[PDB]
Amino acid sequence: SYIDPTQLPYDHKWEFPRNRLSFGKTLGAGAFGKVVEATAQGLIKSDAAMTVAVKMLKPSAHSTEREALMSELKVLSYLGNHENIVNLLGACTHGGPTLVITEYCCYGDLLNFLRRKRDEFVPYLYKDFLTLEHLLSFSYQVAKGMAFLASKNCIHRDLAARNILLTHGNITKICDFGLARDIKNDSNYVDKGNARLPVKWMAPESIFNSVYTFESDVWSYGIFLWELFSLGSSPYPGMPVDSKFYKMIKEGFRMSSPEYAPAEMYDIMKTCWDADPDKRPTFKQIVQDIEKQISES
Ligand SMILES: *C(C)CC1=Nc2ccc(NC(=O)Cc3ncc(Oc4ccnc5cc(OC)ccc45)cc3OC)cc2C(C)(C)O1
Repeated sequence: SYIDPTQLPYDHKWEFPRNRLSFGKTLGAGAFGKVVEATAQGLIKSDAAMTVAVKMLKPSAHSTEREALMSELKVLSYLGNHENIVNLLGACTHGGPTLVITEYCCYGDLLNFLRRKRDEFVPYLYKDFLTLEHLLSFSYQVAKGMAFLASKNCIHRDLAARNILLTHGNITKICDFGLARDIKNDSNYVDKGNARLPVKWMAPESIFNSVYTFESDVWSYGIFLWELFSLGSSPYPGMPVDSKFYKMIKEGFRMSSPEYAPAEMYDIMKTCWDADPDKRPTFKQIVQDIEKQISES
């Protein structure tokens, strides 16, 4: 980590009264936390109600998870607004357990969206079919959001389609479900030491040395691109995470192109998976490379 979230300040301008929230359905839940849909009255100054997403801890949570939710709130507050990041709207740190209030993204996580849209995908009307133009736009927006996070000295550590949200106008927003994900029952997380980690998305230096950098997030972005252009398929299909998997990645085995990736997008993935972190493109370089591909299209 480059930044210390605990030394980050918390602006009380974010403070929102919890009695002005009406909780609805659970959007996501893990062992210690959950994301819940809510209606916030008096969030908009004109007295119009609005839908928000609220992250909070369950009574099952410990001191570690309580500190983690406060650190998460300081980090979100520090970042500020960006179009490709889930935006903080408010919080409640007084009169009860910590509540983190963000904007609500109506289409939910990108992975589930892609899987639902898989069968009606068109490479090139009212029906709202998913096209190659959308996948290229999602690639671009995620690289833009990640370029912004890197400029703010943020290392995500869990960049994957499951941590990307989709909202109005095909706008993608990077988020981090964290504790509001059931990692114990998610097959995308594997037991590694006394941790349950997303190994198929992790750079070799993160797997073998527990090192997380700007460059290890680029590797995960390469994996994200593979999920995107395979329309939500799990990476390294038919390959379980075992000693052979670790050996193969260390030796240079890399996934072949997903079925719908343009050759120029597969070229980005190959560079994101370079064994040498210094040879990987930066998110800024990726943004410029995709912008160019979008124009030429
Ligand atoms: C720098 C260290 C990088 C960094 N860190 C970081 C940490 C923590 C977060 N938190 C969240 O994103 C919190 C959060 N995540 C997801 C979420 O779920 C939502 C939100 C909106 N709409 C949703 C709609 C759904 O279905 C319709 C389902 C879930 C939804 C909510 C939420 O907080 C309420 C983020 C970061 C980032 C990535 C900024 O960077």
